[PDB]
Amino acid sequence: MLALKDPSLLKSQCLVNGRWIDAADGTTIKVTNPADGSVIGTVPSLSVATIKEAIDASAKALSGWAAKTAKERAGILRKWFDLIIANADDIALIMTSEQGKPLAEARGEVLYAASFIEWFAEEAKRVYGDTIPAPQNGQRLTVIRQPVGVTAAITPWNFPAAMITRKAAPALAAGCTMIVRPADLTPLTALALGVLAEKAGIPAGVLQIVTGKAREIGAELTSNDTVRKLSFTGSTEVGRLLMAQCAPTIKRISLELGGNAPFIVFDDADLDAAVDGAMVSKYRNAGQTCVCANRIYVQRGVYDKFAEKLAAKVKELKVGNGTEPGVVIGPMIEEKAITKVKAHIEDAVSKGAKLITGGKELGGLFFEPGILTGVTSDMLVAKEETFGPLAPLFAFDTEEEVIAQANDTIFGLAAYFYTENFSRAIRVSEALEYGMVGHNTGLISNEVAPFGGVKQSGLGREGSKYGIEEYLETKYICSAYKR
Amino acid sequence: MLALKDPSLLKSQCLVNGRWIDAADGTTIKVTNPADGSVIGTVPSLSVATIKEAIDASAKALSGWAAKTAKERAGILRKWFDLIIANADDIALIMTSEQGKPLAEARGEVLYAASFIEWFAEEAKRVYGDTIPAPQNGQRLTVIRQPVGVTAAITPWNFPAAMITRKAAPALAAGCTMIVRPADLTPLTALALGVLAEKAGIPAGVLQIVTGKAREIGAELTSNDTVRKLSFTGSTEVGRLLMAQCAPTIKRISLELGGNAPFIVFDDADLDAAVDGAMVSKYRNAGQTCVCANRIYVQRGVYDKFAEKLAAKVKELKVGNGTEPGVVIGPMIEEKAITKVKAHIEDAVSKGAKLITGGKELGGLFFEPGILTGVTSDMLVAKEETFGPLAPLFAFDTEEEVIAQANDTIFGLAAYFYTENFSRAIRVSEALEYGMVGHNTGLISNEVAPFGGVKQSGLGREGSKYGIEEYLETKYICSAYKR
Amino acid sequence: GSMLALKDPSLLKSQCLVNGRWIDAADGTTIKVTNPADGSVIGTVPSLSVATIKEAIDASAKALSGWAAKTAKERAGILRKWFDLIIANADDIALIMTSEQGKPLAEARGEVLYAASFIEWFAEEAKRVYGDTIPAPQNGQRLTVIRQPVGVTAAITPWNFPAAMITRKAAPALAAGCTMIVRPADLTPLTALALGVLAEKAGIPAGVLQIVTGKAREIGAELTSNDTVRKLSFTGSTEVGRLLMAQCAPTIKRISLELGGNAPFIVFDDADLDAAVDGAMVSKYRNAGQTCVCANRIYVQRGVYDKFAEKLAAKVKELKVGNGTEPGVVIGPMIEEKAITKVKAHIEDAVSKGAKLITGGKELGGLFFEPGILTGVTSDMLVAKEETFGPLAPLFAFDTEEEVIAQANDTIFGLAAYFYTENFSRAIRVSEALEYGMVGHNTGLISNEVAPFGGVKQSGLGREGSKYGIEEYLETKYICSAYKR
Amino acid sequence: MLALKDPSLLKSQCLVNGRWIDAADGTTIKVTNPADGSVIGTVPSLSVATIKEAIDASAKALSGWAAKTAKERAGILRKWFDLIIANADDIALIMTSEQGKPLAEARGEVLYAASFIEWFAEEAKRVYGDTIPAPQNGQRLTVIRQPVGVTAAITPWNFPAAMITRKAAPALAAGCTMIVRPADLTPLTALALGVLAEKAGIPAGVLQIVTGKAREIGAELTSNDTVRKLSFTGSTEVGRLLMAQCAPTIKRISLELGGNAPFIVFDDADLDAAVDGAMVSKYRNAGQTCVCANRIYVQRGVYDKFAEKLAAKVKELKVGNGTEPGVVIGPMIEEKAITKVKAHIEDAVSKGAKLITGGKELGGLFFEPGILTGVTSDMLVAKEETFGPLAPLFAFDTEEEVIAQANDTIFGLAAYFYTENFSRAIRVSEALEYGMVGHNTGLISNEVAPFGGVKQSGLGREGSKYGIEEYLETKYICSAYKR
Repeated sequence: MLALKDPSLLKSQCLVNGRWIDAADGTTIKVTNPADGSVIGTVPSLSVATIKEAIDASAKALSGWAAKTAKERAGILRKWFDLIIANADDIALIMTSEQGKPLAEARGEVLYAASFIEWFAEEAKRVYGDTIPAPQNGQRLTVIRQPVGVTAAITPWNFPAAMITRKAAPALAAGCTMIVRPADLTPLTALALGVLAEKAGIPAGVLQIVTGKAREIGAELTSNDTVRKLSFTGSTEVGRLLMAQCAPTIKRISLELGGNAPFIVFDDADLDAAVDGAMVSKYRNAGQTCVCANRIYVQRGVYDKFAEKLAAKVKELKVGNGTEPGVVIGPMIEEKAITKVKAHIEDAVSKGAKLITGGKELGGLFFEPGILTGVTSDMLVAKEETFGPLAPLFAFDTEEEVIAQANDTIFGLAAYFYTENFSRAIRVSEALEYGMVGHNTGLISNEVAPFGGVKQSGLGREGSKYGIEEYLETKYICSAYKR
Repeated sequence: MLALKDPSLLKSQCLVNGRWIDAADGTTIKVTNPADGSVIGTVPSLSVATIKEAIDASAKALSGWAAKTAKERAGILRKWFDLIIANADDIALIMTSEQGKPLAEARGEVLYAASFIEWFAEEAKRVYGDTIPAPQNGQRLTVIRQPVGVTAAITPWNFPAAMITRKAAPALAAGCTMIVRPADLTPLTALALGVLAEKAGIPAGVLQIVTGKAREIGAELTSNDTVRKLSFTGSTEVGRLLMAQCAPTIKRISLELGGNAPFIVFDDADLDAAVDGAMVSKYRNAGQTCVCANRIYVQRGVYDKFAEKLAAKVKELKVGNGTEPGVVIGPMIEEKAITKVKAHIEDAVSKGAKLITGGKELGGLFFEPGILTGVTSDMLVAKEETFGPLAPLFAFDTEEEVIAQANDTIFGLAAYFYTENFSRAIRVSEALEYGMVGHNTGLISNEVAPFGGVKQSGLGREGSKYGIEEYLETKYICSAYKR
Repeated sequence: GSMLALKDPSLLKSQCLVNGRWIDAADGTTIKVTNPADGSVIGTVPSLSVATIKEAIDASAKALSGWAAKTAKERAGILRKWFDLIIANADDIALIMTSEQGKPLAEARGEVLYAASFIEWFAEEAKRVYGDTIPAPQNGQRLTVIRQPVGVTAAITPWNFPAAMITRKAAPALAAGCTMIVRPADLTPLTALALGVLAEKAGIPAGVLQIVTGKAREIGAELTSNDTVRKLSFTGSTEVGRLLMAQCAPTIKRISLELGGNAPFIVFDDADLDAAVDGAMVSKYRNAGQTCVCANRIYVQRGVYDKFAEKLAAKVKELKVGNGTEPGVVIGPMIEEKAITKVKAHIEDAVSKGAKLITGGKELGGLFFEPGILTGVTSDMLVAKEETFGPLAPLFAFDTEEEVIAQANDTIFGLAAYFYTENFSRAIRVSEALEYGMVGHNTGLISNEVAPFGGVKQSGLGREGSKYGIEEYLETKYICSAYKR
Repeated sequence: MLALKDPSLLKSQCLVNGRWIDAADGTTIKVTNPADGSVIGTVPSLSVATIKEAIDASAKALSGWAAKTAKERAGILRKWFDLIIANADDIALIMTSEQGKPLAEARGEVLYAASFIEWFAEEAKRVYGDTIPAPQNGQRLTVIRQPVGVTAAITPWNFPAAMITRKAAPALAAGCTMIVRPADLTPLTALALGVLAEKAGIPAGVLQIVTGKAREIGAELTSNDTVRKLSFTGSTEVGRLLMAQCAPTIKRISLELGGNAPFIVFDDADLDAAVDGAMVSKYRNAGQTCVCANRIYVQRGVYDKFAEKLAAKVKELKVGNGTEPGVVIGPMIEEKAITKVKAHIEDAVSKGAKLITGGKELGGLFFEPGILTGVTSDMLVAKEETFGPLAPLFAFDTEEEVIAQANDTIFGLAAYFYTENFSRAIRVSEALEYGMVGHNTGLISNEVAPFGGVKQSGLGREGSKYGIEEYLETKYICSAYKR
C-alpha cells in the first residue's frame, strides 16, 4: 500500500456529476509505478456514452455556478487551494508513485499547482469590464466579460497536478464548468485533486475528471456542441489534430505544445550561474518538461570551462526510486522515452559529437544523465525534442549566428540566455522568437506571469492577469438614452 | 465610364511587392455592376506560384517594417487615413458600382473604414507591456508584445472597404505585414485602398492585395509556414474549413462569421425609436449583412402597432441604382440571394405568415423590401439567415420565452433589444448570448468598441483597445539579477 | 472586579504599539475611554508626547527598508494572516467597538468583516502592482514604468468606523511596501489597538505598523511637519482636512483625504417606493446617522411625497433604541453631547422655517436620541447646507429632475449621493449629472472593498479600496534606457 | 521687428473669453530680449477683477465643452496640433527672442510642446471606465471618469511652450476648461499658442491666457471656489505656497518643482556615451531646465579621464545670440541667475574645488560654460541647483556611497546613470529616489511616458497614459436591479 495519511485520496473511479463511478462496462487502465513496475491501482476506461452524460451534467451545473458572485466562487476556490496545501505530502507521494519524479519535486509541483488556484480565486473578483467614450452623443458604450460556458481540458503526464490547475482554476474562477481528462499514465494525481475539489464545495458537475482512451474521449469533447472551449497541453501532433477537430463548431481553443528550447551562454555570463541554470532547466523532471533546455549553445571562449563545470555537477546527480532520500533523478516515464534519448545520442555521436558522460541505461526505466560535446545543427537533437536527461552542447562564435540557430525551429515556447551586458540582454531577449525567455535564470515558472508559446508551440496563455480571459467572452453593449 | 476625380484609383492589377501586376498566364475575373449588368473592369486571377512569391516578398518586408518605431508606423498610417478621407467620393463610387449599395452608404462605409486606420495608428503607440511583481527575490518579470509576423486577410463582398481596414490597420500598426484577398465580387475598392497605401508610403511588401480563386489562394495562405496568422470574415461554412486548414501549423486565427440576429421589442419600448432601429438594422445594405436583424421579436401587447408603423416606413424605401438621388435600397448582389429571400417568404406564408408589404422581384437584381407578420419558430427564417430586405415579425409574450428563443441558434454575433426599464436592460443584455448587443439602438458600429462573436459566429475582436493584440504575441521575460 | 466578556482578554489594550513594543506615555498621562451607552469607564490609553511620536517616526523609517525589500508574495502572506486573525476574532473586536463607540453589535460585527475585507483585498493587490513598458519614440531606447512604495506614511482616523477607517489606509500602505503610523480617534482607540495586537500576531514586523494615541493637534502637527513622513491619509471633518493639507504644504507631502459630505437621497415618482424606503432607512439610520455617506437630505418627488413619508414614518416608529449589546437594539446612543446639540439645532432651525417634526427627534436620556423625521424641508434650512450626523430624516419635496439635480449639487461637498428610479434613461442622466465620487442607484448601501471610495470637490482627495487604492501609497518611476542595437 | 512669416502671432494682449484684451487700467509688462536687451513688446498686467471675469467666463464655457463627444474634442485638439506644427519656425523665433535659447532648441521645444496636444487628442477617446464584479447579487458596479471642471495653470520661463501644452492638452482633452498664467519673462510664446488655439476652433472661454503679477493672480486662482484644480511648474518655494493656498477648498493640485539631479558615471560606463549624455543633460538651455544634471558623480577609476573628455566638448561650445548660426549656448535669462552661478563657483573653489574651464562673465547675460573638479558634498552646489552651464564633478568610490549621496536631498525629479552591467542597472535604477531615471542616456523627454517627481519635486504626472487622470474625477456607481 502507499503510506498515505489520508488513504481516501487514492481513487479507482472517475468524478462525474459529483459521484465517483466506474465504467459502464467495468473496463479499466492499470497505473504502474515506473520505478519498480508495481501496479498502484486501476482507473476506469469510460465510454463515449458516459462522456456525453458528463457533458450534459456540466451544462446543467453551469447556470448555478455562473450565477454565483465572483466572491462566492473565490471563497470556494480558496478552500480548494487550502485543502491541496494541507494534503501536499499525500498528493506528492501519489504523483511520485505514478509519474517517477522525486518526492521533493512532486511536493514542489503540488505547491506550484496550488498557486494557480490561489491566484485565480483572486482573479475571479478582478474580471473587469470597460466603459468607452461613445463617438455619438446619446449613447453609452460598455464592455462586460462573461464565462464561455462548458469547457474541456486534456492534460499530460509530465506535470500531473499543475497542468490540471492551470486550466481548471481560471475556468472555474471565470464561472465556467470543466471536464478534465488526465493522461493515462498519471491519472491518480488528478483524481486526488478531485476529492479535494468536492471537499472544497465545488458543486456537482462543475468539475469532472474522466479517464479512458485519448482518441475517443478527445473526439467527443471536440465534436459535442455543448463544449465551447478546449484547452490542451501535450504534443504538437495531437494539438494539430485537436484544433482541426474543433474547427466544425469554431470552438475556442488554448494549446500548449512542443518546444525546442535553446539555452545560450555568452562569454560574459556569470559562468557558475549559467551552470546552475542549465542544471535546473535541463535535468528537472529527468528532462521531461515542455520548457526544458533542448539545445545548450555555449560561446567558444567559455565552451570548455562550461562543459567541464557541467560535468562535475551531472556526475553528482543521484538516480533512483523517487521516494528514496537524496534521489534527484527518477526513472523515465516509459520505455519509448529511453529509446528516443538513445537515438539522439547515437545520431549525434555518428555525426562526430562526443558522449562525455553518462547517457546510459541503468536497468528498467532508469537512465543516466549525460552530456554531449561537439553538437552541431545537422544532428537530430537540433530539430527534435529529446524529452530526457541529455545536455547537448553546441559551440558558437557570434551573437548573430546563435540567434539565427535559436530561432531556426517551428517551435517557440521557452528560451534561456546568460549575459551580464545590459544591451545584449535587450537585443537577445527581443530577438528570440519564443513566448517565454529566462535571462540569467533557468527557472521561469510561476503563476503570475503569462505562460505559453508562439509559432507551433501553441495558442493562448496560462497564469497571470491574462489567463482568465481564455475562459471569458467579451460582450460589447451599445445603449442609447434620452438626454 | 465612372466619373472619378482620380481615375488612377480604378485598378485592373494586383498589388504585389510594391508593383502593380497582372496574372502570369494573363487570366482575369470580370467585375460587373449589379444595378445594370455592365462590366466595370477586370482583375487578375493570380496563380498559387505568384501567391507564394507574394508571401516571400511579405516576409522580406517584415523585418524593416517591424524595426520602425511605433511613432513612424503611426505617421504612415495616418497619412493613409488622410488620403482615404480626401478620396472618399471616388472610393464610394467604385464601391457602389461593384457592390450595389447607395453612394451615401458607400461614403459612410469609407469614413467608417478609414476610422480603423486612424484608431490603430493611435493604438500603435500604446502597445503597453507590463512589469509584474516577482514571487522570488533577485528576479524581475517583464511582459512585452511583439508582432506576430506575416499575416493574411480574406474579406467579403458586403463591406469591401471596412472589412479590409479592420484587418490591415491593426496588423500594420502592430508591426506585421499583411496579404489581403478581397471577394471576387468586389475587388476594386480593395485595389483603390492599395493605391492610397502606396501614396501613404507603406513600403513594398508590407501591404499586398491579391485577387484570384478563393479555394486555391486560401489553401496556399493557410498552408504556407511563413504565414503566422489568418483573419477571415465571411461564411461560417468557409470559416470552419479555414480553421481546419490552419491547424497543421497551429496558426493564429480570427474569424467573424454568420449571425442570426434577434431584434427584441418589449411592451415598454419607446415604440417609435424601436421602429427606427428596426429600419436601420434590417434594411441597411438591403439587409445583406451578418449583423442585420434577421428575426424581429415584438411583444404581443405592441405587436400590431409596431407592424403598422414599420409598414409605413418600409413602403417609403426607394429602390434603384445606387448612384441615383433618393435611392436607399440598391440591387441585391446576385440572383441566388434573391431566391433565398423568396424561399423565406413562401416557406413562411405556407406556414401561416402574412406577407403584408413588398417582397417581390422588381426586375434584374432589384427586390422590394418586405415584412411578414405571424412568423414562428418552425419557419425557415427562424434558423437561416435571409441576407436580404425582409422583416420577419415574431410575436412573444414573456421575457423568458424571448430570451430562450433569441439564444436558440448556433450563432452569437449581434443582437438588439428595446426597453425603457432599467432592470430589464441589465437582465436581457446579460442573458443574450451575443458578442454585441444594441440596447435602444439599431446602430452599434464604430472603431472604438470590440466587434466579434461568441459561439459559431467567430474568434477574436476587431476595433477597440482589444483589436491590436490579435496581431501581437505576448512575451514573458524573467530576469535574474545580483542584489 | 469586572471586565468585558471577551473570549480573548489580550485584545483589550491600555498601551500604544510603538516599534514592536506595547508602551505607556513617558509622563504616564492617559485618555479615558467611556462607554456612551452608560458612562462606565472601559479603560484608558496613553496620551503620548511629541517626543515619543518622533521616536515612532524614526522606528518606522528604520523598519521600512526590510519591509519594502520583501517580495509582494511575502507581504501578502503576512497580510492574509492578519485578515484571517481578524475574522477569527470578530466577535471580540465587535464587542470592544460597540462598547466604546455605541453602535449595535450586529453593526459592529458587520464593520469588522468590512474592515477585514480591505486587508484581504490589498493582500491580493500587493502581487498585482503592475508597471508598464511603453513604445519608445526613438530607436535604441526602451521605456519602463515601475511603482515603488512612497515610504513612511501616517494615518489619522475618526470614531464613526473605528476598525474600517484604519484598515482602509493600513492595508494598502503595507501591501505597497510602506510603513504606517496610525493615530486613531480619542473616542474610539481600543478597536485600533485590538487590530494592532492581531497585526503583531500576524507577523507584521516591529515598526512597520504602529498605533499612537494622544492629542490630535500636537500629534497631527508632528506627523505633518516631520520630513520623514512622505504621505498623510486622513478621514474626518473638512475643517481639519483643510488644516492638515496646509500643514503638508511645506514639504509637499502626498495626501489622501475623505472629508464631509452632504448626501442627497433622491426618490422619483417612478421609483420602487418600498425599496426606496428600505434604502432610506439603511442610509439614514445606520450608525445612528453618524456615517460620512449617510443620507443628509432626502428629496422626494411631489407625486410620491406623501406615500413615502407615511411608509418611512412607520419604519422609524419600529426602530428600537438601547445599549448596543441588547438584543433587538438597532439604534445606539450618540457618541457625545455636542452631536445631540447639533441634531437639535437642525430640528429647531427647520421648524422655525416651516418644516414639521412628524416624529421623534427628542432626547431620551444620556446620549440617547430618538430617531426622527421632518416634512416640509426646504433649501433655506440649515440641513440643506450642513451635515446633521444624527438620526433625523429631512424630507424635501421637489417637482422636476432638473430642479432636484441643481439642488443636489448646490453644495461644496461631493462624497456620496443616492437615487431611486426604474427608468433607464433617467438613471444615466442623474448618475452622470450628480457631482459626487460615489452614487447609489436603487440602493442605500454602496460600501465594499472593490470599488473606489472617495469624494469630489471639498469631500476629499484620492480613493480607497479597489484597483485604484494602492497607488495612493506608490510613486511612479519612469525609466528610459538607451541600448546598443 | 521680428522676421515672422505671420506677424499676427506676436501679441500684446491677453486671451479672455474669446477676445484679445488689455488691462482695464492699461498697465503692461515689457518683454526684453536677453541676447541684446531690446524690448520685444508688451503684454498686459491684468487686475484681479479681470481675473475673476475670466474665471466666470471659464465656468460658463465648461458645460458646452464637456458636453461634446471625445471624438469632437479630439478633432479640435488635432487641428490645434496641426497649426502649431505648421507655424513652428515662427513660434520658435518668438521663443528664442524672449527667453534666449537657440532657434534649434526652440524648434525642438515647439515640436515637443505640440506632441502633447497630439497625444491627449488621442487620449480623449480612451478615457476608459470600468465594470467591477459586485460582492452582492442583484448589483452592478460601474466606474466612470468625468472632467474636474475649471482648472488653472501657472507655467515657468524655461520651457515657455511645452509647459503650457503639457497642462492644457490633457485638461481640454478631459473636458475641462483652463486659465493659463505664463511667466512674466516669457509670455509671448503662450499668446502665440493662444492665437492658434482660437484658429483651431477652441471655443471662447475654454482656453484663456492671462498675464500679470504672479502673487495676485495666483492668490485669486487658488482662492476662487470655481477653480477646482491648479497645475503649477516652477520653484519649490512657490509650490509650497500654492499648495497651502489650495487647502481651504481642498483643491486638486499637480506640482512639478525643484530637482537636484544627480548624473552618475560608473567605472564600467561607456565613457564617451556618458560624456555625450552629460553634455546634453547639463548644457541644453544653458543648464536652465528642471531635469538638468546638477551633480555629476564620477567613479574614481574614470574621473580624470571623464573630466578630460568633458573639457574637450565644453571648449567647443559656441556661445551667442540664439538666432546666430551655430550658437548652442544663449544668454542666461536674468542677472540674478549669473549671480548664483558665480556664487556656486566661489563656494566650490573656496572649499578646494578647481575650476578647470570657463566659468566667467562674457558680458551682458552671456556666461561661459564651465567645469569644476574636486567637488564635494559640503559645497553649495551639492544642495542647491546652479541652474546654469556649470558641471561640478564629484568623485566617488562605491555604488553604495553614490546612491546615498544621490538620494541625500529633499528633491526627486530626474536622475541619470551610465553603466553597462545589467545587474547594476536594476539596482541603481530602483534605488534612486526619483520620478524619472535616464539609464545610459541624457535625453529622457517625450509625451508618452509619465513625467514628474517624488519627495519635494512635486505631485502628479504629465504626459503618458497617466496624464489625463489629473484632470478627471472618478465616480463609482452602484446599481441594484431586479433579478
